Amino acid sequence: LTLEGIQDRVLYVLKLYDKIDPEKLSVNSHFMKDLGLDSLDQVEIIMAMEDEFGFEIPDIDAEKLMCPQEIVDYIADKK
Amino acid sequence: APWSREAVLSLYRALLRQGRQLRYTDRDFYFASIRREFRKNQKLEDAEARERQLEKGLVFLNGKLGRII
Amino acid sequence: IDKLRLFTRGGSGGMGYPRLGGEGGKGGDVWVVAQNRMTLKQLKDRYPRKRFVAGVGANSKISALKGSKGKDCEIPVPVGISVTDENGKIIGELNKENDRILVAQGGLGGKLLTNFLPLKGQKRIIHLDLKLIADVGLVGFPNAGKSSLLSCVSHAKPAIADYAFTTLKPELGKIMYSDFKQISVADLPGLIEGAHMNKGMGHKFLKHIERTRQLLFVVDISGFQLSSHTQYRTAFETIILLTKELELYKEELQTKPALLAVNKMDLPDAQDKFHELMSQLQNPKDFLHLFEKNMIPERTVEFQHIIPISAVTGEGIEELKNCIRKSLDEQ
Amino acid sequence: AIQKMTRVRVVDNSALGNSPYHRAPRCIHVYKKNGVGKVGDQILLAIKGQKKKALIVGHCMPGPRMTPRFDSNNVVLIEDNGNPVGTRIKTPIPTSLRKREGEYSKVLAIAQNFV
Amino acid sequence: KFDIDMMVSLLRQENARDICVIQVPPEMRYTDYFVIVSGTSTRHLHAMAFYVVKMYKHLKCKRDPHVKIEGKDTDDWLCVDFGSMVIHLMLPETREIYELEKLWTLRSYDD
Repeated sequence: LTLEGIQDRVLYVLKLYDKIDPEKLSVNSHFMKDLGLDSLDQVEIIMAMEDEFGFEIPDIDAEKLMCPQEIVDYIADKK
Repeated sequence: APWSREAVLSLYRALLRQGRQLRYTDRDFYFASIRREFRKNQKLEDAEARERQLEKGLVFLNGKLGRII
Repeated sequence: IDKLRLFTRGGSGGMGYPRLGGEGGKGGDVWVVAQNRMTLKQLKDRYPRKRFVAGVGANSKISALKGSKGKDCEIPVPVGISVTDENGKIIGELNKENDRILVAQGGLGGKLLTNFLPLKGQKRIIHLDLKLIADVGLVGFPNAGKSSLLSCVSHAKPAIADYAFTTLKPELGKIMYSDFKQISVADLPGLIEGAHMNKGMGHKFLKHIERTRQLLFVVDISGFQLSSHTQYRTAFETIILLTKELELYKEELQTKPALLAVNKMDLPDAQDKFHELMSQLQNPKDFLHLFEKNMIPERTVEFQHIIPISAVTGEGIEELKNCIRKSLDEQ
Repeated sequence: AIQKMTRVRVVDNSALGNSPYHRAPRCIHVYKKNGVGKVGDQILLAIKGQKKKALIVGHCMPGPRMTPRFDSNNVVLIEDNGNPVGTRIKTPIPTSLRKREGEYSKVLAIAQNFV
Repeated sequence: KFDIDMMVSLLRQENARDICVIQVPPEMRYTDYFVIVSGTSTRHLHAMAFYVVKMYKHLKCKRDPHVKIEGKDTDDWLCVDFGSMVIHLMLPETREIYELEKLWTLRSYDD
C-alpha cells in the first residue's frame, strides 16, 4: 500500500472526527497540546484511526503516538 | 487517582473491542454510554473512589453480572 | 346543504368515596375550529349521529386517592364554520380556516361524606352555519358554464365535498387567489347547471340551494348573439332579472357582501370589455342607472362588487377574484 | 397479613422512604377484597406525612409451605402513574412475587437481588 | 418462532430509536434476556409495544402464556415480559433516570 495513501486516510479520519476541530491537522498534530485532547480522547482518536486504516494497532504503540506523522509512520511500517 | 493510568487505557481498548464485537444492540449508543461512564466519572475522582470504580470496570470487563446483546 | 344544530358535551366529574381525599374530574370546554379543504378530504361531514360527548372523571379508592380530570370537546367542520349559541346571536363571526371560538363550563366535584357537591357533566347548544355548502351558493342563468369557468380560472382541479346537513352534498370547486393559497366555491347539488337555469337536481335541493346566505349570480358577460346559449336570454335582461330577484329576496343580503359571477369569459378577451361590463354592472344599482342620490328605485344604491370567473387579461382579475373570495369568507 | 395500621419496613431507594421522620411509615388502607393484605397488592403509605400508594413485597407471617419469608413488612413505593418512585431495593425479593397477575415487571428488575 | 433475532428484526422494522439488549445468564432466575426500548413518544412507544406484542402473539407460541402490556397506565414507564425474556419500554431519559442497563449489568455495584 502507498504510504501517502496511509497519510491521506489518517488525515481523513482525523477530519472525520466530530470532537476534533480541523484547525492544525498537521503531521506533528499533538493530542493534548495541538488539539487539547485527554487520554480518553486520545484513545477515541486511536480507535477512530484503527476503525478505517487499522484494526491491527497494538495498545502499547498507540498509547504514545501523539502526532499524525508518528501514526502515519507506524501505519507504513506495520503494512 | 486510579489504580493505574495505562490500565484505564487498556480497559478502554477492551471496551472498544467489545463494542466492535456487538451483535444486536446499538454499538454506537454503547460507545457513547461507555464514554459517558468514563468522561463524566474519570475527571476529578478521588483515589478510593477511583479504586472502587476500577474494580467495577474490571468486573464489567469480566462481565460476570450480565452479558450485553 | 343546510345549517347544523348540535349539543356539545364536555368533561364530567369523578367520584369517591374515600374518607381521605375527595372528588375527581372537572368540566371541559367546547371549542370550534375552522379548517381548510384538507379537513373535507377525510369524509367527516356526513358524520351526523346525534352529536358527540367527552370523557368523565375518575374516583380511585385504593387507598385514599382522588380522581382524574375532565375532557374538552372540539367540533371541526369540513370547509368553514360560523359558530352561534343559544343566545339568539353569534359571538364569533368568521368562516376562514384556523379560527377558534370557545365556550367554557366546568368546575366539578362530588357528593356528600368527605368534600361536597351534586352534579353531572356539562353541555351547550352550538349552531354551525357554513354559509352555504362551502363558502357561497352559485345560482347561474341559462348560459351557465360555471364549472368550466372555475376550471379555467384555477389551476386546482375541483373535488367532491360534503357538509353537515340532512340532505345531499353539493359539489364544490376550487378557485385560485394567486397568493400561495386557494379558496372554494359551491354550486348546485349533483350536476351543476345553475339554479336559475331550470335545474337543481331536486326541488328540496333547489330549496337548499336557495337557502344560501351568500349567493353568486353567474351570467354571460359576452354578447347575447355571441353567448353560448340558444336562445340566449340576453346579458342585460337575464342579469337584471337575476340581480333583481337576489336584491328583492333580502335587502340586507343585497347590502351584505354578496356578488355576481362574471361567466362565459373564455370567448371574451382583454379587449372584449368583459371586465368593463362587470364593473359597470357592479358599481351601479343593478340597472341602467349608475348612481342615485335621493330617488332610487332599489333598496340601496352603490352596491357591492362582482366576482370574476374564467379569468383573462392582466388588469387585476386574479386580485379581484381573491378579494371576492375573501369577502365571501368574511361573511 | 398486612392488616390495618400496619407499620412496614419499606426497602427502596426513594428519598422519602429514606427520610427519617417523627414516626416510621405505616399503612392506612390496602387494595384487598378481604380486609387482609398479602404480598402483591396496593397499600397506603405515610412518607413524611404524605399519603402514597405502594406494593407490599415480602412479609413475615407464614404463607405457603414452600415459599420463603422475611422477618418484617417489606414494601416498594409506586407512583400515581404506578411506576416505581424509588430506584432500587437492597434486600432480595421473592421470585414468586411476580406470579400474582398484575403490575409486576416494573418492580421485577429494579431491586438489587432476588430472594 | 419469536427469538432474539425476531426481537431485533421487530425493533428495526418498528424503527426503535434506542435499543439496549442484554443476554441474561443462568446466574439469576428471572429471564433469559433483558431489553430496553426508548422510542419517539408515549403514543409511539405504546404503538411499538402493541406491534411487538401482536407479532409475538400471532407469530407462534400458542401453548405459551399471554403477556400483557404493563405500564399501560404509566405514560413514561412500561414493560412486557416474554416467555423467556423481558423488555421494558421507557424514555431514554427515563431509562437513564432508571440507569437500568448498567443496573442490570451491576449485580452489586450500584447505590
